Amino acid sequence: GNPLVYLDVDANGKPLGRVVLELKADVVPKTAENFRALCTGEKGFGYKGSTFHRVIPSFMCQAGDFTNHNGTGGKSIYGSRFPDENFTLKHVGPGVLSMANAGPNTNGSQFFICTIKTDWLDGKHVVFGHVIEGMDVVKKIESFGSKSGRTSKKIVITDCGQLS
Ligand SMILES: Nc1ccc(CNC(=O)NCC(=O)N2CCCN2c2ccccc2Br)cc1
Ligand code: NA
Ligand code: NA
Ligand code: NA
Repeated sequence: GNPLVYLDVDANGKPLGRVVLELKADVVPKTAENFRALCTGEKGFGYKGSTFHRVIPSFMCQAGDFTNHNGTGGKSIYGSRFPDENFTLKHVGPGVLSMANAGPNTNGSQFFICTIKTDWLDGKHVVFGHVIEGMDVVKKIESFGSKSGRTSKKIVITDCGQLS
């Protein structure tokens, strides 16, 4: 059915724990598959070793730029960018997993995990899953953020993959 994937996250080389995510392949199969394959690394690239580069408390934690590590890059398993699949799922609260973008039809690999309800993003960012377990780990990441988005420690996805 829907993939179950994980991210193992550290701060300055010290493990924070594991975030487990359900990917809603039943609703957004192309977007879920991109994220799933970027977690396993099976296309030869993906999230392992990349950072949460923008973390804003009471908003979201953003990651996935594994090419430039600064929020300007990333790429999908299909190419540089792929279309917005649909906007069926909404930003209903903390734990929502959604695609970052540079406007319409610019999904690549960057994504974010919400720490509040961000419904003002509905219809603009493609939601494709949610946190199953590890929201406390997401809160630890959040604690190293700032209003500017700059982190006070280097937040790295040390490992990632698929559980089922
Ligand atoms: N393929 C690709 C994808 C993205 C980018 C860089 N674009 C970017 O970060 N846009 C901002 C964004 O997506 N987001 C999601 C949550 C944080 N955020 C936000 C949204 C509304 C208002 C304030 C903020 Br902050 C380059 C290449
Ligand atoms: Na369910
Ligand atoms: Na905000
Ligand atoms: Na269009």
